[PDB]
Amino acid sequence: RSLKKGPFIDLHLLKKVEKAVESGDKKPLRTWSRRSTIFPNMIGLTIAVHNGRQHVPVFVTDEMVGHKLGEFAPTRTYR
Amino acid sequence: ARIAGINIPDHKHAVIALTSIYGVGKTRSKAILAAAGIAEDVKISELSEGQIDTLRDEVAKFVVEGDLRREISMSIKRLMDLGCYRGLRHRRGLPVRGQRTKTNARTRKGPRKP
Amino acid sequence: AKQSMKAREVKRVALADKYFAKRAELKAIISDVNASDEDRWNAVLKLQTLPRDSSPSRQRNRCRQTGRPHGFLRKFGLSRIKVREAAMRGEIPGLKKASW
Amino acid sequence: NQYYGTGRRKSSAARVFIKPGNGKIVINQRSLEQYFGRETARMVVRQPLELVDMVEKLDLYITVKGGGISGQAGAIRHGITRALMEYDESLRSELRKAGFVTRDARQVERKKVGLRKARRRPQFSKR
Amino acid sequence: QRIRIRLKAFDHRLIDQATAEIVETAKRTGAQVRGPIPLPTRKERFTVLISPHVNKDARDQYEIRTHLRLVDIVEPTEKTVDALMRLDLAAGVDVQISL
Amino acid sequence: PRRRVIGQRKILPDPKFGSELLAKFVNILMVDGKKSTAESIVYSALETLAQRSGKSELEAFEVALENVRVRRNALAMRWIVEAARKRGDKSMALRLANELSDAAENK
RNA sequence: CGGUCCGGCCGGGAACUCAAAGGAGACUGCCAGUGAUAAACUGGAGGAAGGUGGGGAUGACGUCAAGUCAUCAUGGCCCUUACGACCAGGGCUACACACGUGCUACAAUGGCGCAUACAAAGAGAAGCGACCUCGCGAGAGCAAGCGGACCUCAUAAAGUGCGUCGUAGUCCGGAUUGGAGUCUGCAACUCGACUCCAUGAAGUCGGAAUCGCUAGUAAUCGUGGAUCAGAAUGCCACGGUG
Ligand SMILES: [Mg+2]
Ligand SMILES: [Mg+2]
Ligand SMILES: [Mg+2]
Ligand SMILES: [Mg+2]
Ligand SMILES: [Mg+2]
Ligand SMILES: [Mg+2]
Ligand SMILES: [Mg+2]
Repeated sequence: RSLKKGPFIDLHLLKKVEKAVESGDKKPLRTWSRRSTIFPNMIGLTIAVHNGRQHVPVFVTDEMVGHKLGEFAPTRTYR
Repeated sequence: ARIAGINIPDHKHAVIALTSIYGVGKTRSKAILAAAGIAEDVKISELSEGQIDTLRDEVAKFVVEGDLRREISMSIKRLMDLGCYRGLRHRRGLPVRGQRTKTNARTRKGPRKP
Repeated sequence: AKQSMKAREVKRVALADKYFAKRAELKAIISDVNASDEDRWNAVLKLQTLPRDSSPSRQRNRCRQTGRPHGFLRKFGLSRIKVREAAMRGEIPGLKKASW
Repeated sequence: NQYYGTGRRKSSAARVFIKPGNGKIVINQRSLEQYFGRETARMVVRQPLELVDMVEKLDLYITVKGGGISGQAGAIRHGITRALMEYDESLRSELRKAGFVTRDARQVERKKVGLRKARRRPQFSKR
Repeated sequence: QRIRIRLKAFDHRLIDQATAEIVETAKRTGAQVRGPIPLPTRKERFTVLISPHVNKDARDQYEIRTHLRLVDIVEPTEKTVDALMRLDLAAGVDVQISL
Repeated sequence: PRRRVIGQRKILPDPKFGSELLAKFVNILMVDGKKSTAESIVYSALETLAQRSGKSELEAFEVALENVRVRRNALAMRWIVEAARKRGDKSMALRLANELSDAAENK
């Protein structure tokens, strides 16, 4: 989909990764970046992905690298 | 004539008979015949066994068999076992890449019933 | 449209010539340069900290007289109904009801 | 001595240059068989030269721009008839009888507002 | 050298009046002009809705006709240049000079 | 038609044979305005009828026309073309040639 | 006509096509017949056009308290540290179904491969973007020309010529899905376009019912434009065949 010249990630979420590596794992991190590409430095962390009204925590797995955080949060409730 | 693609191609022209193997369309069948040196309008008649096994080696680079069925399937199993949004689409039989679900979703949903 | 909606459109244009006219124009070129900085240009990351409302994709071409976002024409800069009211009073030069 | 006649169609335009004596046909620096792909288009230009007999009797140097298969062929057929009226001037009684001098002015009808075509209306519901 | 004047306007009966004033002045002062040529009219066509709501089929059919005139002057005579450059022409005529 | 009583148009005849009736025959088979592909099928069908199914090509079509009989000629040509489409042979020139062979021998 | 590097390309030619400013020309004008000697009709000649030539603009008094307080204008009412305003994300694109409106199909009047001929009308400067080079391709790099009858989009498609498939769920039809990518834009997950590989649903001409159309019309083939950063099976135009 996206062009190969640079995988996109937001600047605020990239700062949240850097403090999480140095200071160790924390409580699940609330964010709104559903468009960020998952990098290998995020494996192990729990990122709370906003889906319209709440934040759903997502435990990052090794094979999640390359996907988006929006691909793990359903935005509507179906019955 | 039994290829590594065990399912027997029909006794017709070469570029048509290679299409019956799962994973070889019209374009890839042209690439094998161009790399081997066999004309596309040559039938299974006069296609000698020295000309069939050189087609076995050219198709050997690509995995085109029931082994290709599981590699497409386990790629979907990577989605469904992960718990992603796209993995939820395959489990219920819903369209994935942006097709609407109001009407005209008959391929994904299956036949109609109220 | 509403007065607050037209105030949003003035706010986007005033930032469009401010930020993304010359600064993002350079950042679009350096990310596109194949000759130098093939790996670590980082112009995309500096574009992220810029404000969003300078974008030409976010602005909406609207009628200059009423503010309708529908039926715009770049020839007139107006909505489709307000083109008629200036045409029938002869306010637009050469514009007339045609037959062919 | 040149004898000239203008013939046209919907979007075609053809000139006709007459020179006395040959069976030569040069259309857009090409031959008659080379340019016209349709056999019907080869014969419709032969139709005005039917009552007036041509075998090897007059040159025609023709060019045409615009139109299509029968649009160019209809332009030449109109153009030949005005050249023969220029050539002999007594041939008109046979040419009015054939009807080839009449310019077919049936142009395309305009695409109307509210309809997808000139007369074709979008599909209608009773109630 | 060669100077040319591109004349363009909306009205056809108004563009030829200002065209005739330039050519007659140029012939009077002894200039060499190969007449005015009629360039093809670039006419725009506009179809917009007349209703603000449903009844889609009722529309208006507008046009904008842009006529074109070109006058070519061969010799740059000083009496020709000083007369034509500050003429009093119609307001609806735009001039384009190539020196 | 209630008030407007007018005639019917007279098209130009066949350029190959000079036949007015054969010009109306190619227009029935013609679909999507394809004159060039319609007349090539009709000419190849009649040449199969002429060379291998009886001489006098212009008369051989007439005997096939006579058994299935302005409107009388129009409905006769339409019944040949529409029945030729629903056959088992390979091409349209082969199917319509066998229909004119059957219409000549009234079966 | 001279000049050939075979290109109107360069001297030139102003004829012609085209380009657009003005004008002529069709008015039952003429002839014959019918008709109350009327209006009118029929037939024929002349003519490019003949009986309001072809098409458009042009839609009376009124009818439906038809549609529009969400184009706008506007009487009155209502809220006002909120029925206002800012921002992020989501929704407008959901899914057991129903209805209307379209596209592509179910094919040999076709499919595919190669060769190849003919359009009209528009768009273009924060734009159209050639040539050259690279990639199977979407494109990318380099880089002119052009505010334009000059340059660019832009090689029109059907058709034609040959070869192939031989009546089948097929070399029909392309849905759906996976994998790998292009481009637009802060940013393509929800929800973009396009390309490449692979997969090859239903469908073999469609019930009751129902629609369009009397001629360059129907049918069909492509092209262009508006909207638009990007996003046309819709809509507006334009021609080709007929
Ligand atoms: Mg295959
Ligand atoms: Mg207001
Ligand atoms: Mg927008
Ligand atoms: Mg009312
Ligand atoms: Mg009401
Ligand atoms: Mg297919
Ligand atoms: Mg009618």
